[PDB]
Amino acid sequence: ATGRPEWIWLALGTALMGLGTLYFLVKGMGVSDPDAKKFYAITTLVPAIAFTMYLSMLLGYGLTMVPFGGEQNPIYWARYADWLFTTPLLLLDLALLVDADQGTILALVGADGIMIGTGLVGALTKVYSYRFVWWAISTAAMLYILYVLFFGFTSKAESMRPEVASTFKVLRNVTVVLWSAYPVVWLIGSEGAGIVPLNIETLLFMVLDVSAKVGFGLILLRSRAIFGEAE
Ligand SMILES: CCCCCCCC/C=C/CCCCCCCC(=O)OC[C@H](O)CO
Ligand SMILES: CCCCCCCC/C=C\CCCCCCCC(=O)OC[C@H](O)CO
Ligand SMILES: CCCCCCCC/C=C\CCCCCCCC(=O)OC[C@H](O)CO
Ligand SMILES: CCCCCCCC/C=C\CCCCCCCC(=O)OC[C@H](O)CO
Ligand SMILES: *C\C=C(C)/C=C/C=C(C)/C=C/C1=C(C)CCCC1(C)C
Repeated sequence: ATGRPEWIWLALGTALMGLGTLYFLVKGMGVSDPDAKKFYAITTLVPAIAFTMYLSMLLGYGLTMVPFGGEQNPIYWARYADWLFTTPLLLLDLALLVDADQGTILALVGADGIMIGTGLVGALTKVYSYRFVWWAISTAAMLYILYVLFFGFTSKAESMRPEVASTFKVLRNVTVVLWSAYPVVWLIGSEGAGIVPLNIETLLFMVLDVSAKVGFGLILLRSRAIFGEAE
């Protein structure tokens, strides 16, 4: 599996997601607060899922060849199986933090599923020009998600416990910056215009994935906002 130059970044991402999973797992031992237990369960599952998908890419299972532009292009499809389950869980962490209504949550998860789903179709589309149609629809779904997090949650977090509002605003800022980089990497990477080579693209996604899953988890699980206000 070492014939692919990007293997070094897949192995490092695999290791980092594995160590993050174990850290959150041990850290969650003994926590009895029901509210904190919810956040630990959601947040520990995120790197655990990504660990299995990074391992599958390292071993070569999560890779396929897609013909477009007159060439057989290597497409790591396992990323979308990862994101299909981890991006909803990350949104749920934010929504539960601000106690969002059930209707708003369904809208976020539904739009998230469309965003990843259309991204997958664009990744496997064989007509080159059609790949960017799916990219545009996926990006429009992400912009809807970002809009809700700003003009829907922020207005309700400010009316909550101060520790909750401060942690949400930090995680919301982190989320907006990191998530917005994904469509850009896709567009200029091997899946899109092919300006950046695959080995560099893999490096970019690895830094983003670890930050958005482990880094995001470190900020949340160290806050007092996940525990109920008790004496
Ligand atoms: C916090 C501690 C960790 C901090 C570390 C964060 C590093 C992330 C930086 C990445 C971009 C890497 C850019 C490397 C560019 C090499 C490209 C190259 O030389 O070939 C390109 C090819 O010719 C086509 O133009
Ligand atoms: C080298 C290590 C590689 C990386 C590790 C391999 C990951 C795959 C294995 C196991 C799933 C274990 C459980 C995952 C679910 C975590 C949920 C949790 O622990 O939540 C605690 C909550 O407080 C309770 O009520
Ligand atoms: C709260 C919700 C929790 C959700 C927990 C779910 C986590 C499942 C994780 C991983 C395995 C992913 C395996 C995906 C199966 C792909 C197999 C396939 O279709 O391969 C086709 C063909 O054989 C080859 O290209
Ligand atoms: C809308 C309400 C919520 C506001 C939230 C603010 C965050 C906005 C950020 C990003 C969208 C992603 C933009 C990605 C489009 C990049 C395409 C591009 O410009 O590429 C040019 C050229 O092809 C290469 O040199
Ligand atoms: C696991 C970490 C996070 C933050 C994953 C986020 C992924 C996305 C925001 C992906 C977006 C895409 C779009 C909108 C357009 C191209 C296809 C993608 C699925 C990469």
